[PDB]
Amino acid sequence: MAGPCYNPNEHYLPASFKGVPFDADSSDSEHGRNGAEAEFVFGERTGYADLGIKIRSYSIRARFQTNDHVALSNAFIAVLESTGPGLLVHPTRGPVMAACRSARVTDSKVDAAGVTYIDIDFVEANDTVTGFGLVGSLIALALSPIITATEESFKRYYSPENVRYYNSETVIATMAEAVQQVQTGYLALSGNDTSQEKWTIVRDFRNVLIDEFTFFDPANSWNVLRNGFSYLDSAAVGQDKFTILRNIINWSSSHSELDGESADAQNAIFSAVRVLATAYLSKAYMETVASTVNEGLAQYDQIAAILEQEAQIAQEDCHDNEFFLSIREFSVSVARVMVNRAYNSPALIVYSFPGTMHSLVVAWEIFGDAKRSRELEGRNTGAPWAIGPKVIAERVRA
Amino acid sequence: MAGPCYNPNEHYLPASFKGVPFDADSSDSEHGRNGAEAEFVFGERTGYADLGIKIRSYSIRARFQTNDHVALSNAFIAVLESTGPGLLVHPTRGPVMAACRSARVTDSKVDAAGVTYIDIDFVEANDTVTGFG
Amino acid sequence: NFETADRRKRFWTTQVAACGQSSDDCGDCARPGLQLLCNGEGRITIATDNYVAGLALNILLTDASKADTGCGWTPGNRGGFWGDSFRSDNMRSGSKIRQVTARGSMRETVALIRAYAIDDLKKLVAYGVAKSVDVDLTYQGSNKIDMTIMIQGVDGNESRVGLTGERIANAWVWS
Amino acid sequence: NILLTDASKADTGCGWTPGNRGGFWGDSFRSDNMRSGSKIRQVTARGSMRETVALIRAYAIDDLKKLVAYGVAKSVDVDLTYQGSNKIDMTIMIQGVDGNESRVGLTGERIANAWVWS
Amino acid sequence: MIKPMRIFIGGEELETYTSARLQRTKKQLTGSLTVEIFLNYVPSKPVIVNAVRGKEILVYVMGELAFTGEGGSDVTVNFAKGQGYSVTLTARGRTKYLVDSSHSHPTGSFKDTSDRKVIEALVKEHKVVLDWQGTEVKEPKITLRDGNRIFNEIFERCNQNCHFAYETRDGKLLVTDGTTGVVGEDIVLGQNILDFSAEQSEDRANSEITVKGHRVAKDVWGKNAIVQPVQSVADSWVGANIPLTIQHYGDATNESLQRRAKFEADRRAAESKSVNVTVFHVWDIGNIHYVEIPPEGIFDVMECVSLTYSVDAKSTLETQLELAP
Amino acid sequence: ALSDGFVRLCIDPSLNFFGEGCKILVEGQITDDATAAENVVTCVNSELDLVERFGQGSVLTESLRKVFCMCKSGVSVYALPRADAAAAVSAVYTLTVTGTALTDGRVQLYMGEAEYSLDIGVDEGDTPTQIAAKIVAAISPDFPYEATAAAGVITLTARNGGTIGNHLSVIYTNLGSCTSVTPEGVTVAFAQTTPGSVNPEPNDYASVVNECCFAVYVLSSDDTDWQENLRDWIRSAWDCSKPQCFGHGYVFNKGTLGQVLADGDNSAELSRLALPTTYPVLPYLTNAAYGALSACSTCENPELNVQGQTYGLLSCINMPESCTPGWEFTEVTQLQNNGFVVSGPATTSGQGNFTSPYIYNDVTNYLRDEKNRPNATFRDASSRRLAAATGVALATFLQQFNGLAVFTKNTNIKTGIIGTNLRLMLGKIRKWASDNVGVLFSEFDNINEDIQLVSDFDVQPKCVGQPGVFHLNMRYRPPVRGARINVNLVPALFDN
Repeated sequence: MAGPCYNPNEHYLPASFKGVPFDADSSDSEHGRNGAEAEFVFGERTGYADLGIKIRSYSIRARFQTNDHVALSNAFIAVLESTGPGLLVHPTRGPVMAACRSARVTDSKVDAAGVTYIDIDFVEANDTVTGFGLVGSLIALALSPIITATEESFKRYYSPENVRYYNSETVIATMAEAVQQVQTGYLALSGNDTSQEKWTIVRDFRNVLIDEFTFFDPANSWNVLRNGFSYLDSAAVGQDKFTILRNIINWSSSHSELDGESADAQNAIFSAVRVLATAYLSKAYMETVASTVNEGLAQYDQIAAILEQEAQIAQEDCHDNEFFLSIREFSVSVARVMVNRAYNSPALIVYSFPGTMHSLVVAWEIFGDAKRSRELEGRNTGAPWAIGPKVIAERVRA
Repeated sequence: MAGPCYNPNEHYLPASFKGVPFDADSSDSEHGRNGAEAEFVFGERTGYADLGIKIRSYSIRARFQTNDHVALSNAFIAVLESTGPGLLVHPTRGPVMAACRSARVTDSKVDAAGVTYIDIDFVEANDTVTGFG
Repeated sequence: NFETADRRKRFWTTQVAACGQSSDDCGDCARPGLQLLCNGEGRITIATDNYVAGLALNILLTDASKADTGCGWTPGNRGGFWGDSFRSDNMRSGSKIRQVTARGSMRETVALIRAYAIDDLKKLVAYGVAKSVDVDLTYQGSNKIDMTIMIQGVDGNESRVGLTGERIANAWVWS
Repeated sequence: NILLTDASKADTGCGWTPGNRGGFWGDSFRSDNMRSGSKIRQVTARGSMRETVALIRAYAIDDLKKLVAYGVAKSVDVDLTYQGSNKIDMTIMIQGVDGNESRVGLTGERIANAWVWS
Repeated sequence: MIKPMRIFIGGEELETYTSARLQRTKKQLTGSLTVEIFLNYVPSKPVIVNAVRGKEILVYVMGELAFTGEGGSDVTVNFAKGQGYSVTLTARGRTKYLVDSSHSHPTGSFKDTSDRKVIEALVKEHKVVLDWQGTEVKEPKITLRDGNRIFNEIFERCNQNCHFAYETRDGKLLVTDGTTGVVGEDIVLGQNILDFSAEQSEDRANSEITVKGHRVAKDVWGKNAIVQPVQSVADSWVGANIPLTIQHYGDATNESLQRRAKFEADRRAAESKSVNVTVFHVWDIGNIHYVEIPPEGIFDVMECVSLTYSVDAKSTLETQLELAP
Repeated sequence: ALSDGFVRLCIDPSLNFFGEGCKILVEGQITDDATAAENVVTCVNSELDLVERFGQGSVLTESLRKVFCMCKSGVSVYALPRADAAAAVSAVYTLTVTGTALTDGRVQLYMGEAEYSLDIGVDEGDTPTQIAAKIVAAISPDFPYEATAAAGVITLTARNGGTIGNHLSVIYTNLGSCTSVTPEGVTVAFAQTTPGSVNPEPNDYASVVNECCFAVYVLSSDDTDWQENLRDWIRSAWDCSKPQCFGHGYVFNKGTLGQVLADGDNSAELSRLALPTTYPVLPYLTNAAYGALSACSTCENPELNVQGQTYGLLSCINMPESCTPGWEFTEVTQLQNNGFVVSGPATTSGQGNFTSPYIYNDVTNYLRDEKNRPNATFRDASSRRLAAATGVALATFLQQFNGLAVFTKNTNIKTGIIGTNLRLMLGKIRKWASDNVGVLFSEFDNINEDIQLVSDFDVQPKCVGQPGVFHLNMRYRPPVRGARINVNLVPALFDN
């Protein structure tokens, strides 16, 4: 070191392991990274890849000089042989958890009597859970809980065979209309399809509506409604479903004008359809990239409002307490994912340029590749030759 | 050792093996613990799993200087080759049970006449029942 | 839409001299705490300025978990915070500057105190609030001693291009 | 063109304004794995003037070396002489070739793109 | 650390299992096991030899049962001039007598019944508890071949009804037509993987499968019994023409033709997307997991098909899986 | 002193947080509404305290706002308010709206600076000029001009008297074609009707800034006499008759090329910013931004040059691109050769689009010398900062000889005595001077001749000198920041 003002006791930490102090005499380490370098045949170029951090290793040497050094030495070995890893205070690398891997004890009675040396070889050891890891998923929603929750509520009230007889016809007619709405939606999405399954699905829809007794059974009514939506969801992927689902939600905002239990048998159809449509609409929003943080959050607010309205209806007079709990839990789950998508899907950020610039130049300056300018079209307004002076672009994560 | 009041004869035990004394000249040992270090792929975190204790091992060196060293040295080899393990009084590790694994006897007639060295390599050996559990 | 797209808000923040200063024969010291702001018709509200500075105070003025000693501690004052068992970033809250012990001459003890201060405020970079921190400590006499902590912040909107490092996340507090 | 054009600037840790990061936006389409411009204006006053001048020469050679890579010239070398505080000179030598091959048994190779014959 | 695996034989613990390996596959009729044990000998002194060629065996993984012999169905004692002297053991499921015993059916040909009522009268000669959760099928004729092993006939009859036949961890026999539905872990790359190897082989896929077979009903013949019972089923995933045709071994019924056809489709499809994974530290097969390998773009739900726990004296704990959708 | 706290440590943090290692003084005029006392230097804390303390829309308030927008932290600000002259006149401008909006649309204006821009939608077709001219209700309060909203015409009267309010040029929308539909048939005319009359000329800088050190002086005025007084004060600060309080001043001059060149009074203590006659931004705003940036907010390192698009970027100012460069290149060179600071747009962009300005050369107004010889010793601004740093640094180093025994007649020092002589003193100084090469000095041409130490007994005649007084003579050169080289190019058709 430089200058004669060094105080080694002030810069080197005192060694230890599992709490028992000991005197250190050396300090090493071995870091690195795992590569996968590859060279091709007859080629003048070579490649490379990255495969994660390489496990570290430490080595220390300790000296004992005090009387009965055998006892201190012979008593420190009993700590190294103990089970499991423990904290280690490296002289220079600070506290770190390790696990002794070997130790050579050297001693003599004539060549070197009164001093015992011991070389150690530690290894980094980070604790891990036992079920070969356990992690959570934050890339998709959970629709099985809400759908099953809706099934119970719909089955609880919709019972056309018990409503007063001069209202059964009206209740059934409403159900037929509800299915028809799904039929219209599906036919619009798959217009250009010509597979052999489209004919079968279309025939299935026609048969069910033509038959009259199919809707007298709560079990049959629910199955058609659920399955019909499943075909609708898989008809197309992405933005194609926005308009179709919004129309259905519009149709299911009405409220029955009958009285007593007969009203419940009709409000059940409206409430069940709207909740199902909202859930599938949320899934549709998750198959597209958020154009902007402000736009991405505006989409979420549109959903939370609809779910909140349903919760109030289901809890107006303890009409269905269990359904109210299910709706509330689903809404927070939706928020956990929709907010994350808006703020973290591409991780957008606002820049501050000193003046308007072309899209091509902006892309090159920020990222370093003019071919990426295609991404700036959807986020920033203004002509391609007048983008700025503030630009919304992606985070550089070199 | 610190201070000039050390007394080596008071801190080092007298070596032995199967009851026959011999003069020790060095004392080493090896301890450790078996690990299962594992590093994932594309990951920035590693792991570990303690999976048992490691078998010890001792190495000693003996010297014979007294008059007529060949008789004592040549008679001590007949003990290291005796079948089975036996008690060993390590100079610093105390009494332990070990079985000799090798021994190299060095000697000369012109380079060094009158002293015989013999290196040894012991291994811990704990008795086990024969019915495999 | 309007360029003010960042909707993230800011919660309460501890502030220095919130409850005034406590004076004594030795000197004058601040008494940090929450700040109340009043309107023209009552309707008091809490202040939220200087987020990073407030966060730094929380780190320094809170005891962290004490190291095992072999003799033990009473369950009341083992240190730390019971809420640190739920966080996932693999860190523990608080600081250990108060756990130093008189070792060697006074010069060595002061040097150790500086080492702990850096090792505690280093967490600020980990969270991403600030891009760098450094503490300069000077010893000038038996009773007079000073220490200054320097934190580096960034602006809300990126202006420079081609940074060697990375733009700190959670920079919407712009400090 | 190579000498009188600022190439991409090295990262510094404090950053540059987006206007003058250097380089040319058209370099992202070329396939020869090179960048346009020169970096002879990015030197900094280091040590005595003799050291700074030596560094300037190093950058000049490192930039004009691209001429051989394109194949326009078979060799280039710059001689720089320091005479005093205010008088400095630098001469750049560029080697050319005739349009039609005339010699046989060359150790190297006939530079491509020699139809400019210079 | 709290023993993540404990082995039991006949109620006396194995305290010297220097190695272990436990496998459980869904594409067979019995699991397996293998334990290596250190044995000693001292000359001119007494020794005690167990050498029990049969007894119960249990394996508990992290305080949970993971296998059930019965046990000690094979014993071998290696030996060497050098390294050392040791012993080895082996075990299989409680049904390991079906896989090695020829049936002794009282008569040898059923008159008219369902498959379930047949599987009960063939296995209950050896006291093995069945665990049925599928759909019963009624057929007019069943006659088990003379002397055919038990694991042949059950496998043969359950192939045409899309019934998976595999053993549970408790010692029963489970016949299922689907997944157990027990959701597992999200095996994410960069988190717990150690190695992987995906694959997609076109040599084991067919776009069009056709099934044929005569009829045996109480009174049917002629055109309705020979040329009528034909059915075709298509996959539609492979975009090429690779026709295949199969012959049916039984009393053909239009419903049964498709069920056999679908069983082949599931087998072929799974065989064309086999995956392997290693997850380091040491619940059940047939579970549902999530995977993530962007390099090959795995973003689809997965279901395990095989499991394996392996240990070593030098601390190499591991675990392998064979996923397939 | 915590009673229930732990034993070993007691933090005791300070009440506030800042360094105030450097200071900046902003001088300007205020309005009647201001509560701050006139001609008394006061400290400024933050923008929340403004307006009330310096009036609404006052010249001083606008200048301060930009100063805080640039030096967010790291510098301490001070203000020196001034009052209007006895009989100052206020300038008046007229903006007449004519025609009737035939279609729905929007009207947007740009005046003075981007912060004052407005955008209001014309209600609908068939709205006469009377319903129009609602622009008055949309103009921001901070604008230094008062809008009256007369019958069909809006009048702008300066809120401060004097010549300061004589700099306008408006950029407008409703005369061409625009997607933000310009209400067809609506136009606007711009004209002036009364100029400013009288400026104040305070001459009491020795009483209000008597003996306080200020790093940078900023003056928001264009009166030549006012600027001249400021320069004279700075000279006194750098004078040799007393301990020095170093500093620098920033001022601006506006007009045609002939007028601007006539203000170059060889001021080594001022940096005169030159602006054209049609600058689309109020003058003093740009000057304040340059001063704030050049303050310790950037110049904590004396040798740093405030130039280029990376360092000399006045980010806090936005102005649309002009149809003509304004300062023609043949004129830019003349201004730079005559010792003026010239600024221009940072990024070339479409005619009419928004940009920001930046500074070409950071150069003072130094020319010629005391003996009338031409040189460039103080040409660059950094030279002044480096000279001040050298003076302070050198003085601190020499403090170690205070109270030290000095032997001059018999140069042998006895054993055990603590002292020194001339030669040992000179040797120590050379070590300091040489070691600082690359930080404050360039390589010395001859270090053996540029440092001399002489005792007072060798300068004064017999029995006239004093015991223990020395004279130190030194010469130095600041670091070089340039180089020229010849590039003789020889494309040679091959011949070995």
